[PDB]
Amino acid sequence: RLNEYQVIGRNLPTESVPEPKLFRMRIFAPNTVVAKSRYWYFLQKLHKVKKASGEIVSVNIISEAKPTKVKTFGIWLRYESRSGIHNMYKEYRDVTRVGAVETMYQDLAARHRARFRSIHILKVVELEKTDDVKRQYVKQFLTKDLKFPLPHRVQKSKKLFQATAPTTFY
Amino acid sequence: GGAREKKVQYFSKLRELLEEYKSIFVVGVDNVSSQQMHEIRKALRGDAVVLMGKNTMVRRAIRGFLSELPEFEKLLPFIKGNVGFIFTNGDLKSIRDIVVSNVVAAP
Amino acid sequence: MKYIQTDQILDIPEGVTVDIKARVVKVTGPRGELTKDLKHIDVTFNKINNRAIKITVHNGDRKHVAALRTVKSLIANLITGVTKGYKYKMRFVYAHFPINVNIIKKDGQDYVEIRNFLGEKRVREVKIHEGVTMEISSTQKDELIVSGNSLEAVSQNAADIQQICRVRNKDIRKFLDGIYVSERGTIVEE
Amino acid sequence: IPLDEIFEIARKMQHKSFGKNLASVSKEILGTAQSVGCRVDGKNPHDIIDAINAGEIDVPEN
Amino acid sequence: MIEPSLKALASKYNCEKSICRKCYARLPPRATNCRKRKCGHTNQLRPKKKLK
RNA sequence: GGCCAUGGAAGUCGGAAUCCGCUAAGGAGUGUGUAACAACUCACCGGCCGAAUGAACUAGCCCUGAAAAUGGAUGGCGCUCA
Ligand SMILES: [Mg+2]
Ligand SMILES: [Mg+2]
Ligand SMILES: [Mg+2]
Ligand SMILES: [Mg+2]
Ligand SMILES: [Mg+2]
Ligand SMILES: [Mg+2]
Ligand SMILES: [Mg+2]
Ligand SMILES: [Mg+2]
Ligand SMILES: [Mg+2]
Ligand SMILES: [Mg+2]
Ligand SMILES: [Mg+2]
Ligand SMILES: [Mg+2]
Ligand SMILES: [Mg+2]
Ligand SMILES: [Zn+2]
Repeated sequence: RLNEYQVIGRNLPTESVPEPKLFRMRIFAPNTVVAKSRYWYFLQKLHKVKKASGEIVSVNIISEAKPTKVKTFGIWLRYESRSGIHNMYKEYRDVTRVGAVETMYQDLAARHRARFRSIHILKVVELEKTDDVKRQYVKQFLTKDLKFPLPHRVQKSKKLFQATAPTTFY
Repeated sequence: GGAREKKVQYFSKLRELLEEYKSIFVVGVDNVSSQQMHEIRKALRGDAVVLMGKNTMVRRAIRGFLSELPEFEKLLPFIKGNVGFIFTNGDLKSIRDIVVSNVVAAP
Repeated sequence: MKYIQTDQILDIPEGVTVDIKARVVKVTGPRGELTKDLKHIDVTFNKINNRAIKITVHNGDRKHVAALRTVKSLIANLITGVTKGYKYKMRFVYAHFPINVNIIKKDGQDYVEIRNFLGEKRVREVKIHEGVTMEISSTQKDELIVSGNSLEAVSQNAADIQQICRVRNKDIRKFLDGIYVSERGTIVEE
Repeated sequence: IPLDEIFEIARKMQHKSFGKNLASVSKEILGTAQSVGCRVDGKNPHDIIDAINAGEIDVPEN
Repeated sequence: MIEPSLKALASKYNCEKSICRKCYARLPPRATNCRKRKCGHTNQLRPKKKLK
């Protein structure tokens, strides 16, 4: 269960450089302790800065703009496998940017055994145009007048024994 | 890259012969050998040019270019099936004498 | 990928009445009726009209989608079996020993009796499946005609006849003797 | 070695290559005789052929 | 002796095959993989050799 | 029926070659067939339908790779949208 955070930080000011540039990252983290941790993890991948020599300036939750509008998201990924490092691009259907990232983490764990530590989220983009959708497993839900049943419904029973024959209509 | 260049040469020689002569009629065949086709052009040295190719390319490559040479337009609905071209201009009788000439038959 | 829905359209000719209830297809035509149970597949049927039937798989994976056009083809074979029939022609292939083939009836059962195959003293008997008709072709020397409404039974009886005549302990590239299916067509020529 | 007669071989075998304008017959002999390999102006054909094939000296014989 | 028309019909069943190089299976000539699980559906195939 | 080898080899035994000409199309030929041709088949280009298609690679689970001796151990039962 994740949240999207805006984390802003900078190098500690010096008498040589008293206003270092402020850098922001969008972090998908369960809480603010990991959000600031992930921020320093990526800044030391890009900038000559450390947690000891830096300073967190702001941490803010970024809420979904239209949390009850159904969207299609494209997520650009960089993950590590058992053998090498790979770039990937995948698509997810959800109403929140966070819920698409949560689906992504479940998805790469299941099909690629990629743990949370092995994944870099390069970019999350809401696909405005139907032509922007490249993947068929999410493009099949953008067809006109989509209907489908749910055959073979299994009902969960509170009791151990049922006195009537089971059914699966629905 | 080669096909598009060879496509370019085909539409090139297509419009080259189109203006240089004029008027053509129905010219479709079937079960015609390669030596069969060599026979007609062997005697049709200059009096006619056996323009050859296919269907789908010829239609649109002329249909889109119905601007520098419009006129045709509704003429395109004629081109169906195995159809060649014998680029020439003489008369209704004078071409069928030299063209219909060779026939190869079978039961 | 779990394709959301996949469809196939059966086509029913004018004189044929398909009839489906609980995945039990009963096809009726001028030549008769054929029935088939499809309870081993998860498919659903919709009657588009009297001449077309939609066959649908909902939320099916790759193999379960693969099982859809086979349902279509089986029902189509049923339809053409009750409107055109099926006919397999077999040619008797031998280099030296003539194959003596008779249509015998023992114990109330029809059998195809093959004798002298590669000179063997053994007498081969193949049971003729129900609904399958045997005939010794008059227009062709060493030809057997296997005909019937069900393609599956006809082809399987033909295969039985072909399989009982396999060559052992020889170079089968050299010893090409046997009974082979030469023509797979229909009773009504098209 | 053409010896002002390679057209003769073309115009003696005048009934061969149903080409464009006589000189195409010469190229048929040009192409086929290359499969021998002799003193073809010093080397093998598919070369001195390919000279006038593009247009070397001059044989537009009528 | 078998007539050439019947020898092509017979050769369709006896001769026109591919053979798996690891487990010796009679496969269709156009096959890209062996149908047997014991060899791992290998693509290492070769045509059945002919009399000569 | 290209050359040379060859009893013969013409595309389909074997060697230099691997070209040209018409072609939109065609290899001095991908096969079956001939003593040899012929024959048909393919390479490529056509007509037809009409919306997708082909190749290489990466890594997840599964399978092959995977042979030892008393009968037997994911602890046992058993478990397959577990
Ligand atoms: Mg750097
Ligand atoms: Mg998580
Ligand atoms: Mg998933
Ligand atoms: Mg998914
Ligand atoms: Mg890492
Ligand atoms: Mg209950
Ligand atoms: Mg032409
Ligand atoms: Mg032996
Ligand atoms: Mg794999
Ligand atoms: Mg396997
Ligand atoms: Mg294993
Ligand atoms: Mg156990
Ligand atoms: Mg459970
Ligand atoms: Zn195998």
